[PDB]
Amino acid sequence: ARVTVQDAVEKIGNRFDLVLVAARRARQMQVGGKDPLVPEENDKTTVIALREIEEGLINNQILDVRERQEQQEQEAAEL
Amino acid sequence: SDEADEAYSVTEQLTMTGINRIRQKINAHGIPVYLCEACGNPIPEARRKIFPGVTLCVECQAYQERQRKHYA
Amino acid sequence: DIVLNPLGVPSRMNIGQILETHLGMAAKGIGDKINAMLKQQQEVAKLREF
Amino acid sequence: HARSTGSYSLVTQQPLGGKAQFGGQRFGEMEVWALEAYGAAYTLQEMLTVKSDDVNGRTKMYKNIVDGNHQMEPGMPESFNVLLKEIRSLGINIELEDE
Amino acid sequence: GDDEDSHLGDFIEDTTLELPLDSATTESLRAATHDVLAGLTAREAKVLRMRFGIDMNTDYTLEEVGKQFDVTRERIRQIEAKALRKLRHPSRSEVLRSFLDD
Amino acid sequence: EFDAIKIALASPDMIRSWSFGEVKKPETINYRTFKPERDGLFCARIFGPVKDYECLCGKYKRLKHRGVICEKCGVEVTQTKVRRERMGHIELASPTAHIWFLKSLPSRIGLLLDMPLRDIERVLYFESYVVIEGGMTNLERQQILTEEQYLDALEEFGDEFDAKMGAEAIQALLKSMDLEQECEQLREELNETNSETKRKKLTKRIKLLEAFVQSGNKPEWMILTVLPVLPPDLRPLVPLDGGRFATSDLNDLYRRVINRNNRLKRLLDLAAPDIIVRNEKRMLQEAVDALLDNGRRGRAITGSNKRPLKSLADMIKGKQGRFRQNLLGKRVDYSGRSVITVGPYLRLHQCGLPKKMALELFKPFIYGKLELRGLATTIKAAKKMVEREEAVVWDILDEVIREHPVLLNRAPTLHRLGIQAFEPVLIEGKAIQLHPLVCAAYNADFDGDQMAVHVPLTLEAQLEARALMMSTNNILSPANGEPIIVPSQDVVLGLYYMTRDCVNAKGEGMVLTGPKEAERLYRSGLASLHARVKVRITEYEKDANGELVAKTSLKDTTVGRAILWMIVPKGLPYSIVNQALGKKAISKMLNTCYRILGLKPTVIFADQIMYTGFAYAARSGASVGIDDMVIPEKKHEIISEAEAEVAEIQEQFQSGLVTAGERYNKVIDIWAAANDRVSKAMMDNLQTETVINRDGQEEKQVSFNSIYMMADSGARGSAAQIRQLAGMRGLMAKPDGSIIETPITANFREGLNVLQYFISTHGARKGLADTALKTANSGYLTRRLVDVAQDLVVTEDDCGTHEGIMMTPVIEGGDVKEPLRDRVLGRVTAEDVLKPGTADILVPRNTLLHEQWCDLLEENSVDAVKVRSVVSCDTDFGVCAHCYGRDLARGHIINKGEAIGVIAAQSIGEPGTQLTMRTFHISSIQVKNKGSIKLSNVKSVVNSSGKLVITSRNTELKLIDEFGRTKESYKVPYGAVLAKGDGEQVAGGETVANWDPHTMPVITEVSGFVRFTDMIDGQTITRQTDELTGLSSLVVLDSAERTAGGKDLRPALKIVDAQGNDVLIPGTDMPAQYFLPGKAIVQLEDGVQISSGDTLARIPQKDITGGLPRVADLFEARRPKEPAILAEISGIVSFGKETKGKRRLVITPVDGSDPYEEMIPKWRQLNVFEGERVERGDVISDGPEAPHDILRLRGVHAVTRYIVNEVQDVYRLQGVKINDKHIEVIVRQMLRKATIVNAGSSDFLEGEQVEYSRVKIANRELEANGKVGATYSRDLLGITKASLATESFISAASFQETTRVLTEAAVAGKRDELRGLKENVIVGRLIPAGTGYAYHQDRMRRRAA
Amino acid sequence: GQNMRVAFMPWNGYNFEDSILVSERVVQEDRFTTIHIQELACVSRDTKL
DNA sequence: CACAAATCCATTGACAAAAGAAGGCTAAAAGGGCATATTCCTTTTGAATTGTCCA
DNA sequence: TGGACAATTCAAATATGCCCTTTTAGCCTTCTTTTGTCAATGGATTTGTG
Ligand SMILES: [Mg+2]
Ligand SMILES: [Zn+2]
Ligand SMILES: [Zn+2]
Ligand SMILES: [Zn+2]
Repeated sequence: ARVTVQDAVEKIGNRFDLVLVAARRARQMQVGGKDPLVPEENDKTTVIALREIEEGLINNQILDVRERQEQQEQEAAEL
Repeated sequence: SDEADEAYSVTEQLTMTGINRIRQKINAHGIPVYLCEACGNPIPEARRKIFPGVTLCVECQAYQERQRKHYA
Repeated sequence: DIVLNPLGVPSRMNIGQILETHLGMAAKGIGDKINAMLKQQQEVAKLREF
Repeated sequence: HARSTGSYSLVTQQPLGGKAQFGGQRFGEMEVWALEAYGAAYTLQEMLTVKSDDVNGRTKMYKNIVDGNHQMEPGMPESFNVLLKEIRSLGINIELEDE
Repeated sequence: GDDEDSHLGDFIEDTTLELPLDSATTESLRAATHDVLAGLTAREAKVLRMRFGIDMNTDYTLEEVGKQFDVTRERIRQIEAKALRKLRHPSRSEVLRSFLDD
Repeated sequence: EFDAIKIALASPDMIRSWSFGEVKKPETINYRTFKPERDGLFCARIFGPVKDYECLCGKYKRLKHRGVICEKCGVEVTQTKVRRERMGHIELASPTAHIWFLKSLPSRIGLLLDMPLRDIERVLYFESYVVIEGGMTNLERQQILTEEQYLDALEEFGDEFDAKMGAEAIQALLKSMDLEQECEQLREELNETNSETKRKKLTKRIKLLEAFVQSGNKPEWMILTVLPVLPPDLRPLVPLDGGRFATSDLNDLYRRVINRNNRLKRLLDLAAPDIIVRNEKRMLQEAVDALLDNGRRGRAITGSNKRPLKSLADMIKGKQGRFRQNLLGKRVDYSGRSVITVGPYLRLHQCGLPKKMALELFKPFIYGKLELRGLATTIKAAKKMVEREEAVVWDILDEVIREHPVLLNRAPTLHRLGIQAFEPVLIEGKAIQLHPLVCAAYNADFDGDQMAVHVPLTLEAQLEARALMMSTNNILSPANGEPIIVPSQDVVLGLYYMTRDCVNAKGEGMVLTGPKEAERLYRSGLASLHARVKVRITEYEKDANGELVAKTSLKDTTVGRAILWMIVPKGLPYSIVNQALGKKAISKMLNTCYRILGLKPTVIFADQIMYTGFAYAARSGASVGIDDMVIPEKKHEIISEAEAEVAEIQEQFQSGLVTAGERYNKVIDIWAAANDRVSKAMMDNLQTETVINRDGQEEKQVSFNSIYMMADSGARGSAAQIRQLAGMRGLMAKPDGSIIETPITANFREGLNVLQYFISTHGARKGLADTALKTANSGYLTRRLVDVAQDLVVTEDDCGTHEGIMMTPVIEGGDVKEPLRDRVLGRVTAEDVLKPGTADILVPRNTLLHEQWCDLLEENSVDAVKVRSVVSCDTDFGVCAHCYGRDLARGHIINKGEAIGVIAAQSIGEPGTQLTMRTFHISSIQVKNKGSIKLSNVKSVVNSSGKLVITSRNTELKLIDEFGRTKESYKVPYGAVLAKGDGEQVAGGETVANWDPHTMPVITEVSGFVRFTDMIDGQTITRQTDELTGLSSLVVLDSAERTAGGKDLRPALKIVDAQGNDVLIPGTDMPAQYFLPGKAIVQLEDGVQISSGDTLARIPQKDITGGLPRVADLFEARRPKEPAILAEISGIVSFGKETKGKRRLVITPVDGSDPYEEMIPKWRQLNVFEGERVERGDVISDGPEAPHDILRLRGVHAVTRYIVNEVQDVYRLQGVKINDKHIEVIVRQMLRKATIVNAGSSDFLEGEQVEYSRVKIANRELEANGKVGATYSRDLLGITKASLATESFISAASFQETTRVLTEAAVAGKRDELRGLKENVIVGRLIPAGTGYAYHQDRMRRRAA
Repeated sequence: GQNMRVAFMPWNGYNFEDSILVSERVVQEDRFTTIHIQELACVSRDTKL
């Protein structure tokens, strides 16, 4: 269980962008097979997204950077 | 909360305020009045000694209480 | 057999619940006083006296 | 009592009454304002589209949930289309505009 | 007169709509049928898709089915016989009989 | 998919455009083959198939022919879900008026024709012919013409009349109306004909014509020519098992319409006479109107049973309608409910959910998880598995419950804390174990209260549960930042009893190596749980900027305080637990833990403070027993003395010294006093009664009496409810409120005779009958609030305005009743705060006032801070972050998106539960100007000071000038020293009024000697002295403290002569001695001689109604019954035509257009004269001012501070608390419309009502240009009336009267670009508030780009 | 009802607001276990097919 | 490295069942027409309008 | 002439002729086309084998 999320609301301000960033990160870790950047221990996708937030490495601008790099390297074999 | 417990507070409110009305209807400070402000008869010693400050004699007060009995 | 909560008896005003608890204890005490007489063959000449 | 999915009402495709016919729980007005108080918009959105009344959303959320993908393409709650037809069966033309 | 104000209409359910378990059943049925007809023969699995309602508009009579290969319909029914042959032994049919419950 | 909701009338070609056929027969089904019989109201040909992809007769039944129409019966083969979308239409043989546009608020058919509605209802019922531009040689169009003068006209003009009747009349009339030339002539001849009601009614009608031409409608479209029929599955004809059928009443009303229509078609075909046919059309009218709405017109058609029919308008309108009962308030899958139990072991962030509920709630989850785990091949096999409940499913379940929170919600969701996301713990049994700390937030006790579980399915719903609605993030109420996790009843008693102190218990006097040694002593029986010991404790304090510095010392504490100190975290001081720790002290402990240490440490400390309380209450053995409610000893003597007083007053009533009413009032007062004495006697006897042995001889201490322990700790009870077990339960109040004059002198430990009990049952039933009725008044003030404040949302960061309400502490005569700290805590300063010498700024402008800033402010003790307000905010369409303030469920500033409107509505609605349901109630004069001195009702005399002293009480001092009029007038208090006298004309500076107010005078009447009669020291008076002057002072020993020796005797100073006989009073045959009220210190002692006017002694010396409706009374903005009139304009006032029915009154400025006139009705008192140069927005008379004039005269910062205060008062009265962030947000939505006073240069008329945000953004662009803006006057509305006028119509139609919010919106062609929370909730898309705010923004940016 | 040996005291919060802390002796001794009865009907109707 | 022999790929014929259309049988269901006279039904609350005063 | 005063109106918390005919959709059954189960017939490709 994870009791609080008050650390994320400082890492991703405003506490609503936290929910949106975590929604997208969990869906990205559960729909498209992606490696959690954090040791999973029997824990659902939502909490793993939160823990990734608290390590300061989700940070929606970060997710957008990484997904643009994905689009590029996905369009690298785009010919 | 249990509805007997909201009901209790409602009841003690419903009587505390009524009691404060009926207890404020009685005066004790000294503004010594010696003649019925409605008629002019002298307010006696027993009457003015039961309530220091009664602005009116007994019979005029009863008439007033009746006029209030009809609310207007 | 049950563990009620004493915080209900003052705020609620049912103190008759506490009086019934006391009287029920005493009534059952006379009960177990007989029962420890009926259970050792105690000579009903004494049972009437109690 | 607990219900995941079951029967549904006739005109308004909604769940049924409580524990006699396996009915769902009401999400009244006050219980919507509570979720509006927080920012809980996807909770509220799903609780009045997918869990409740939208039909396509109803049965696609089920498949995406048993296929592990927690996500809904909600759609349009059937009670609103019922109300659209009801207002419209007066002389009132109440459209929905361009997308 | 047994709630706050509830009418007789709140209790009439819609016996037309699917069971949400049932549509998921049907979709997994489609997935299983794709699984089986993907591994089967070219001609055999093809005529099987062509003679039933498999992922297309409604079926054709055995003549209208076999016409695309031009073979006389004894040919196509003779090949669906060995189709059921391949589908008989439980190397391709355990999941399919999984749907068939009793 | 869609962007807005346009609405309008529907043209008959439009209504044909919707249909797929035309209903003709009135038949529905076939009674033997339940196919729908063509072509009635259920008909496969017109309304599509019945069974999926299948003609009716079965010619086609395949997806092959999908799209084909069966040649046999013409039924299209498609889905049967199309039965809910296709419509028909009944080609009426007779035009018929839509009842909505006829019998409504204003009759839209009427004033669009400006024909009185009675005339229309007559011309429609065929009562009268009416001309429709026949020929205007003799007659005009609207002239209603009955049969006699009509046949006259047929004589007069056989032709050129055309005299139509019924609905055909009104349709031909509307087609004959022009709207361009009509609106031109109306506006122009209302400018030419300028009167007061005339031009305003004309401007309403002209606005109607304007709207009609602006939109796309046509006037005749209100008269139906084609009537559409609902699809067949929105009015089902379902079979009930048993041959019965269930039918919508639309099937009945449509069938009635079709019967009447077919009969009329036959009639018109058959050439029936006048009466049969006209009655027929008049009767088809009735069926159309009923099918549109039943009882809006004269009669309500009832059906089979005598209840009335639920027609089309009632399917939308009302709590049983589509909007209220279905669109916002749907039922929900994935949910259940169950009884709740305690579960004292759960962490603050979890709830015990039973296995049998978690297994039926989470079925899809487990099905997918098993198909993944390979434990089941299919979903059917997985269904069988989870149905037979093998062990694998009980492990797959808790695998799916791993991080999945469920929402728990209790019955009346009052505020947002009524729904909270917990994390399940699988439980055997059937009740939902719910934490003890959230029972307060839910308002849940365990008397069988059933709570309800919902499941968040979508991943972002789970993240909103975990990240916003989780229980460990809601530990502060939003209505005020204080915690909501306060330990309630067992925890508080446990902590209290633990952290208390005996005087000589076991182990007293030891010195301990810290707290662990104290605990090892308590669990070993050496020390007592409360035992004064010197323990060394180590407190860490964050003196540094985030550094915990330790400090260790020897504290004089008890074993309990040390044992409980190891549950406190580091940053706290040890002075937080050195006390008995009541519930107030505990809540302060937790609150400052929150403030200093954050949220995670406090969310730990909140349940460690609970586990230890529960444990050390279990250890306490605290019970309650019939020897614990101890009856005082002064009870029987007390009620004896009181009953004797009652007897003597009764006898005096027998003599005729008092009236019945007054003896009753005295009896009530003396019994009330005796009940006060008894409660104080039992309290003083009970609280301290534990006297003990020191080591040592003897001592006294606060008692360990259990009924007092649970009451002093605030855990449960009070000094009042304990009074009814030991003291006496006072005088019982009848349901009217008139108290009964016989008390219940007994208590609950002693019995009660039958009449003493039957008497008390009166109020006991009134109170219960009221709290049982108060349910549906509290949840209705809150609905009004959340609809007026639905569409408000913090939608920017800083408007950048410099304006805010100047918060000063709300003092009432002395120390503040609410300090500046909590009245400015959290709101942001709108100006720099300067030190009281204005040297330099304590705090800069854009400064969120924390606890620390607020106390740095208060230490320098400022009294006025200009903070920003939502009311004076500046954002267009919303509210900026700073102007709202700090948050309250989160410590920090509010995040853009927080739907503060609903938060405010609920913060003001749920404390309404605690408010009452019905209403209830509770140093001289300095002359200014010229004039002579005049008075009346005066009765004075000259004193030994030589002055004039009025013995009278009500006498007034007027300043009358030589003209004879009043120039000044001031109340003259009792016993005033008038330095000047009567009549002498006085100028400024001559204060004829002076006194000493705080000493209530006891001034003399006669002139003679002084003595003391019935005056005794120790019994009736005190032999006191003050050393300031050293001369002894006589204070009457007041009855509340005086001895019972002379308790019934009356001290007094008697006036005598030197010879020793009494000095009578003028005209009274009784002596002149003044009995002295207690606390009157008499200056003059024996032997002295004084004349009149001598103050012989010194005496030491508001009705706020408080019901809940007083809140809704204020929020509705109601004008009171004696509203104080305001000086509408600055400048001097002057009288006019006195009593022109009422008196005339006029205020003329120093320079401006002076003649402002005012009808001041003479029966009411005035407080202005003919020479007062009064200032604007100020009273002339007095009384409850209406809020309109406040906003209109003084300023929008004066309407708020009026509303914000007068409703705060109603909350502090009953003892509630809110933040005034929550009323200023409802004030903003109320005053949210402005009336244009000047068209200016922008596109508004001279008396139009537009939203302030609309009139502001438009002109602000223009003053940004070279052009001018407009000048407006801000209007004001009630929380109901201000909400019915909203931009959206779907937003208004949902809340209040639906048939009017809709029907007006139709003629207006009004569109709806549905932005706002309610409109989006209706249409099943995301909110614009929270996690939906951002999504609505990009959609708002890809809109318009 | 049944009379049982109540004892008024706070016991580890398992009787917190209005809860009750029943012993397992009261379950073993079959004190409060009561019998309920249910009619369930099954009707043989005459469908139109 | 070649001569010979067993199982599949196609038919083909008969023929058997089945349903699609057809022709008749039959209950249902809708018309159609009535001739002593008889001629009228079965709370309280707030406010926005609208007839009725009043200065 | 024009502006207060006071009622009206509306939304919010079980049972009453009938004789006969005629034509229509429902159905009922049987042919006939239309498909589909079985009984054999030659021929590549494969395996048999020295
Ligand atoms: Mg309850
Ligand atoms: Zn008198
Ligand atoms: Zn058909
Ligand atoms: Zn602002």
